[PDB]
Amino acid sequence: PRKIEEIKDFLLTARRKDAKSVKIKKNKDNVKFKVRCSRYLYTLVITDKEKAEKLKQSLPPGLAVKELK
Amino acid sequence: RCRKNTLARRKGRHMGIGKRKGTANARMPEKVTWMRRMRILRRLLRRYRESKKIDRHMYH
Amino acid sequence: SINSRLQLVMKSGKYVLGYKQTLKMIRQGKAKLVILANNCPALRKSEIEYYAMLAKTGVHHYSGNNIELGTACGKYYRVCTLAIIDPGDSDIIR
Amino acid sequence: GRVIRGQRKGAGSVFRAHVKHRKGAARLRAVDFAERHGYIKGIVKDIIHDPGRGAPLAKVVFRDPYRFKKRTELFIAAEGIHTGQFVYCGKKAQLNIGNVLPVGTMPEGTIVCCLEEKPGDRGKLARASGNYATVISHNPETKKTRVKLPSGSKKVISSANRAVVGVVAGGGRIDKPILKAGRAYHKYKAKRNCWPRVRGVAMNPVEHPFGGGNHQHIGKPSTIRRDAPAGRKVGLIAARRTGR
Amino acid sequence: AKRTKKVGIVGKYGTRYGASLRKMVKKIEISQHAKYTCSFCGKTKMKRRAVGIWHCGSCMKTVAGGAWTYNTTSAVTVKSAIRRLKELKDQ
Amino acid sequence: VQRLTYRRRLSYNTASNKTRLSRTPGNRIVYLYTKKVGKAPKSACGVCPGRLRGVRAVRPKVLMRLSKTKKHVSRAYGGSMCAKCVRDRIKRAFLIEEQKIVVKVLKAQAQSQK
RNA sequence: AGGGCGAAGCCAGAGGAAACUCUGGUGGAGGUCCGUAGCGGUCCUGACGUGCAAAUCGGUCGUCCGACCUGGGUAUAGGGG
RNA sequence: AGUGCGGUAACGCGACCGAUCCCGGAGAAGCCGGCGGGAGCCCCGGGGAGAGUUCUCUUUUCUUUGUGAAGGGCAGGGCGC
RNA sequence: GCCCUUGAAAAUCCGGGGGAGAGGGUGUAAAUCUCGCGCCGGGCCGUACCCAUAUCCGCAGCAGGUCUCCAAGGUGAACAG
Ligand SMILES: [Mg+2]
Ligand SMILES: [Mg+2]
Ligand SMILES: [Mg+2]
Ligand SMILES: [Mg+2]
Ligand SMILES: [Mg+2]
Ligand SMILES: [Mg+2]
Ligand SMILES: [Mg+2]
Ligand SMILES: [Mg+2]
Ligand SMILES: [Mg+2]
Ligand SMILES: [Zn+2]
Repeated sequence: PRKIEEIKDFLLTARRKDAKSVKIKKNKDNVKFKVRCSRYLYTLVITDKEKAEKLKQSLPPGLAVKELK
Repeated sequence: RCRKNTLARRKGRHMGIGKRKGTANARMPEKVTWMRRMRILRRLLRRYRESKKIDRHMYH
Repeated sequence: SINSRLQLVMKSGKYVLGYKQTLKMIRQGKAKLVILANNCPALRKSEIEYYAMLAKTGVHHYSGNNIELGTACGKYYRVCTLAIIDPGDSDIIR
Repeated sequence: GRVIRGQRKGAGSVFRAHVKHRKGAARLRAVDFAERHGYIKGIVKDIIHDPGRGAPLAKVVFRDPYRFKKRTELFIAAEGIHTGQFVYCGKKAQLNIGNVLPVGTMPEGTIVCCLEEKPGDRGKLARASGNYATVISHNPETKKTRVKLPSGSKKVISSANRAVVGVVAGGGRIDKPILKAGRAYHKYKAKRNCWPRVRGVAMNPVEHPFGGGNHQHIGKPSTIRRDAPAGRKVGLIAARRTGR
Repeated sequence: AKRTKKVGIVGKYGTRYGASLRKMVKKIEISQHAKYTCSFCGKTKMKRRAVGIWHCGSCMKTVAGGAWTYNTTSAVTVKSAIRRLKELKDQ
Repeated sequence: VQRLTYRRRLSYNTASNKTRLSRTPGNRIVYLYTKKVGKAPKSACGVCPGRLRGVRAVRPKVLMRLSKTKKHVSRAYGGSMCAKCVRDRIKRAFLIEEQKIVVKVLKAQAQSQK
């Protein structure tokens, strides 16, 4: 797997053709964003909750966004 | 029951001549006892030197 | 003999022992002479020999091996290359 | 009765030589225009140990003078050879140590080893450990040279055939006592199955001609013909004189 | 003679092998384990690696020498003769 | 104490069958089989006993995978030969050629003299 | 396994005019000793002797860093190995 | 003009043309000792969760108390650079 | 440290030296021992269990024999009992 550091970078990785499920783990104090691809499972740690809630909307065409519980 | 007895062995007990089967060197190896000492005294010496307590030549 | 004239140089004159330091002395153009032990590595010697040629400096091949030369500098260590910057009052330099 | 130990060593099988870890043959360089007419220069890349051999060897690398290619050899080390030394060889080779040149060139009293018994053989006489030959004397016509071998014999030789100047390295090996049987065992194991050797006197009289008896004695004379069928030729073969 | 009067190196062998042999071994047994001087750098590091092959650890100069000594006498005497004859031939 | 078994049909403890202990997320100590220890390449000089710098000492059939930069170093004779032996080769090869020129000059003067 | 003995080398101190010698350490040699697993197989002329066994069992023993033990592969075949 | 650039240097940076030919390395090395680092296990002192004991004593005794490979970072080792 | 013991080959994989060639003509090329990502594939045979005081060999569920890995607490020099 691969961790990502820029909210833009994860948005670009999510926008690929190969991608699919962009599941979202609210850990408390963390809120990850795991986006599977062909090769790698990209994750992105977004410490803020409101910023995670904002990003939630910014995934594009109708991807899975299979929120995790 | 063991733990209790180990606490006795700490106090210096069940440890006299008649409860030793091994040689002294087996019980505490002379080499190890030496190694400790050098590693102490040498450490004391180079701490002294590196505080300007003792000079190069004394140290040596 | 050279051992006698050196003795005086080491006592009174300025000098430098060893390859890393003497090549720096020649390269400055201060070194007036360069003594080489006989056992010195062949590449090293020829390198030094060329550095003297460029700096118009004397090169004296010592009769002895680097242990003898260091003994001959009055040091308990062994020296293969030695430069003589300023002789004190000797006629090591002719 | 039996085929005796001795007759059996000829069939090889168990008594063949052990040669896994042996580093190669210990030849001389093969002759060619350069060797024949001038001198080819090579360098001693390393000095080596060769199991079952008291002499150390020397990887000596030359340059093939036809293909761009660094050919290499295994000389037996002349004593005083060392690495990063050059090893010149040929007719016009300089008469210093570890320097293979024809016996005809080199002067009288010149000590050599790995000396070619017949021209072009690649080094056959005197290649043991502390051993060498001495060039006695030359006959300019007939192109022949007389050489004194380590056995004492004074063999005649073609002046063309080469030798390395100097003696073989690792001399005086046999001054050290072995002491331990173990130390013997370990010697011959890197060579061949020839060690703990049982005296024919010990054996029953089917496996050796000295065998049998109620007392460990020989019973017949231990000297013997060499017009002797293999199976009797045992003890002292063709022994000219026998005692101390 | 701190620990032994007269065995030294060959005290390892204990009683075994006989007095003469052990005396005979002491000469070699010493020389072979001796650290000699590398006539190449001049450090005291010439150490027998295996029979007839001595290696300087610093110089990295492996040197075909004797079985129990960096030099045999034979080798030395042979060296000088060859040098003499070399000079006699060329002039 | 949790004792354990080998994970493969190779029973014997060999060069091939080397292991290590690992605690899993399942909380059971399990053997993992270990990869052999790769060596850095030694120098082309052959005297310098020390192995080369700036090269990933890894089992040779891996090198395949690795990038070029891991496998070598930016120098002439890079990742084949230690620096010291290059800068001695360099000045050797130079100084030799200067003397060859000097002997050529002494030869040419001798021809002109004779 | 674990112990014993403590060879070269090394340190200090003391003596010695020198040669070098003593004292205390350190060091860890060896087909070295004890002794386990291992390998073996001394004695009881023990057990057993239509056996557990067409050679086994028990104690007692030898050896246990080396001419050590040992799997697989491979070689040598009958007046032959 | 342009088959990449940085560092005094060890060397570095995500890539950095290239044949036959040549050289080198890795694969690729005995046994034994000593010392050191890293883990697994043991041990000790406590936190919890469940236990057993409780005639008297026992802040009890017992169990259990996790993070694969592959990446990235950083200790910690080593260097005959 | 030990050796009159010096302790495997090869398949495979890489590095370097060389510089025969190739590339496009001022926005692109050939080039990536290619950097990052993307796509497709990996056939064949073995895979149960026993592995030993009852799955093996000793005519047997025979006190025999038969190569390895893992290896807790106490006592104790100790994988001794
Ligand atoms: Mg008999
Ligand atoms: Mg007969
Ligand atoms: Mg295998
Ligand atoms: Mg690099
Ligand atoms: Mg009986
Ligand atoms: Mg009966
Ligand atoms: Mg029964
Ligand atoms: Mg199975
Ligand atoms: Mg079982
Ligand atoms: Zn080098």
